[PDB]
Amino acid sequence: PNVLNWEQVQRLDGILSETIPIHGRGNFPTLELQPSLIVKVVRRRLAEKRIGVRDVRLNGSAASHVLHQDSGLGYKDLDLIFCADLRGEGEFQTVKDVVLDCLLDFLTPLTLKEAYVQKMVKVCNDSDRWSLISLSNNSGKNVELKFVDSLRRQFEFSVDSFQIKLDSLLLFYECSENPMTETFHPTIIGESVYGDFQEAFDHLCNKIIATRNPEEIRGGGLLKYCNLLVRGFRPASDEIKTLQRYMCSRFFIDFSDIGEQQRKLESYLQNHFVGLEDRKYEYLMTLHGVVNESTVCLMGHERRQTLNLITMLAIRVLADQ
Amino acid sequence: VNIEFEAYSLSDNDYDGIKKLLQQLFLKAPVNTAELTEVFGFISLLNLTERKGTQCVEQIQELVLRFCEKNCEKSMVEQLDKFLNDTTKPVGLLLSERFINVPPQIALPMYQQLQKELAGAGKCYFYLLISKTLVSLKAGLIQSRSTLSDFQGTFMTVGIALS
Repeated sequence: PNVLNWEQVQRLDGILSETIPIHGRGNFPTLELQPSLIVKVVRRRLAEKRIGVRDVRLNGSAASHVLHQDSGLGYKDLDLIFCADLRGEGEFQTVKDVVLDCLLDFLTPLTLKEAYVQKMVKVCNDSDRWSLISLSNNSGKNVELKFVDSLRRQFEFSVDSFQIKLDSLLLFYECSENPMTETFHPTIIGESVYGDFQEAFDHLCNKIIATRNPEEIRGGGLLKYCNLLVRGFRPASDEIKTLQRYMCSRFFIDFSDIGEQQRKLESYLQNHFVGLEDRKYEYLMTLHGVVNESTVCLMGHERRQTLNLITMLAIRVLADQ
Repeated sequence: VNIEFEAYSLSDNDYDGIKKLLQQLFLKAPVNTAELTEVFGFISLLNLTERKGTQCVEQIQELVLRFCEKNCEKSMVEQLDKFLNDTTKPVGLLLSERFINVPPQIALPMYQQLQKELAGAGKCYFYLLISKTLVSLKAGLIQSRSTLSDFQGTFMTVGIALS
């Protein structure tokens, strides 16, 4: 059911026991940190400070890797969620101090912070009361410790909407000898944001896209959709016309100017495409395909000037071998 | 409503680009001469009235969420120009209307008490600060205790530019 099988469990242990580089900027001593070690000690020092953790989860490219290695979503980002009950203004400070009391062990909080920390964002608004710490790595591999009390709905694809509760596995780590075999394997529960975990995993199996909360479609939603489309995730949706109309509309609303478009495509080509080459040019033509075929409210001159911005960039990719 | 942002993985060119972007706003600001008794940025007292208040928080939180992308270190300065220096943007207008660059003797006290509010544990303050010692683009919008009740007023953006 929701309970992970063995091979999934072994892969989960994989990306969480295999170390990550904490590259050195300013203070140069790099740090080989095993994700399991940080997840444990963070949860521990948090519960020790009487904060009250509900669940520690895993999200995105990683959980979609442990469930089904076949799908294109490659484990290149470790997204860790710490579902908890943080309400006091000081609760976020001691969460900060816990993560920094943890990264000194593996080697003053302010200095370690200014060295290896990429981002520290805390949002206390109408529905979002979450905190985030992104540890830096020169290889672009990104680790995100997200401590989320309450979080608004978001535009979610099926195959990206996966969350696996690491708590049953954490127990096996504090026992001296990790007591893990095919027979003694922690029952780990996988879950989905998009909806029924049975539905969502099936989508992951046979390369289908499907959405929920299209009300919260973001500007760049069209871009990420073609990334699924370029990764063989064909939308079986025959409601794809509306969806494509839905995301194209918001892309040109949020990025009305042509120069503002070029900057977004230049960045998405640069960052969101790593270790990919024909994929870049393929991506540009499938975006072209979606725009020319599906959009339905771009002005005449706007349509051409956008489509021709894609073709120029595809020339740049071709011209670079 | 707190929203606090800290980014330290910034390039030296990104520091200079935001410094220049910030100092163009300083040119648009009248200086306080003969009226009174590395960090670069501004501190703006933002009364949370349902109009100008809510619109600004809309824009500030939207940019912060826009900065939570996987890397976005390049698109930072482009987004900052079109954010703090643009038109029909409740924030850029706030930075164009009542902006005052102040001398060191006044500005240091503000950066000091601001730092203490963000670290210790009223008036709503919207700030953006770049510091090099180590780049530290720190911005946010935090409910706190008075930092410059003496000279600052509602929707008045104080400029902190020191060495």
